[PDB]
Amino acid sequence: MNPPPPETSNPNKPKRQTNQLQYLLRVVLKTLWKHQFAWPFQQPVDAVKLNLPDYYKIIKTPMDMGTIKKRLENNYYWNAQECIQDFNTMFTNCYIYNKPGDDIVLMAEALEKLFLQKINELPT
Ligand SMILES: O=C1CCCN1Cc1cc(Cl)c2cccnc2c1O
Repeated sequence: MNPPPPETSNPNKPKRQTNQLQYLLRVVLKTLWKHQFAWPFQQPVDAVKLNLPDYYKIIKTPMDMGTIKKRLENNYYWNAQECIQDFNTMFTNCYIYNKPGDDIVLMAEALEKLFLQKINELPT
């Protein structure tokens, strides 16, 4: 089985919209989305389809840009740092499950550098 995907809404959790969260969606996520290396990260890891049956035996806090996009569109986050933490979880998961120099890791590392450049300055 794949596990249930991470939540993209939670009525118990307070919502917020900030200039910085708007920028993470309009500029950061939407630019990374178009990168040629973004496709493995645009949805939860489908362990069944991809025949990685040990993925969720290893990765206990999964995250992906499809989930982040939905969360941003939902105003699920309280602040930009919560969203940035999801991006970092997504990258770290890929480095945990895979090995240095792997093709998928080279893709994550290219996205991560672009992500870091984009968040170097956020709006006020
Ligand atoms: O780790 C991550 C980060 C986002 C996707 N993903 C899982 C994944 C997907 C694919 Cl197509 C792989 C292909 C070859 C080797 N490894 C793979 C892999 O580990």
